[PDB]
Amino acid sequence: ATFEIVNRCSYTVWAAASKGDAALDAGGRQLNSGESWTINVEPGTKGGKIWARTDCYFDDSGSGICKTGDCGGLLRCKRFGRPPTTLAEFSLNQYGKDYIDISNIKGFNVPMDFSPTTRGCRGVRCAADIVGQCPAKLKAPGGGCNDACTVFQTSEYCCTTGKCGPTEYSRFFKRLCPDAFSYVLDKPTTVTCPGSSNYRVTFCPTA
Repeated sequence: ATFEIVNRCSYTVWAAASKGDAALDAGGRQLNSGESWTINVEPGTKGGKIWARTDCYFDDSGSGICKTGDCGGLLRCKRFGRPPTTLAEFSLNQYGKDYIDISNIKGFNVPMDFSPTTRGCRGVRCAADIVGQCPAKLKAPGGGCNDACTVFQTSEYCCTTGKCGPTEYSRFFKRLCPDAFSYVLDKPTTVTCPGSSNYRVTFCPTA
């Protein structure tokens, strides 16, 4: 499957692509404003994620740090990123279909559109100014808007035993972005696409 990762933000981002225990394609790359990065994701990939990382510094060896979404100090992510990270999530060729969603369960750093580039389904978007509207207790000093699980580490926000409901914090993400997961047991906003579709993840789709 091909994914084009496009940075429409006015600021540089460091895109990342991982399935948690491995990089997807090269795993990460600097994307200046306007740049596009084309990756290949193996069919049948379950639990893949693409995200942006902000305000990074990497040396010639690909070692460094990001203010948001850092993946163990590496340019080329093998693991998932540190919240806050708006997430484009996907599981491909699952019983003949692809499943895509955007999630705020690990917080929000950059607005995103995640859409198919082939036919048969629709895209999803979370492009509201969540960082500007972020509740004071969730604001991440390094930048972005943390989710409540990251901040408070409670069973209610983290949804531990799969025993939770919506919260004042999850409702904030849901009000600003109804089409993105706001907590673990949120009514799914997953889109079912034809198996083996191609997609585009656009950071800052509205500017």
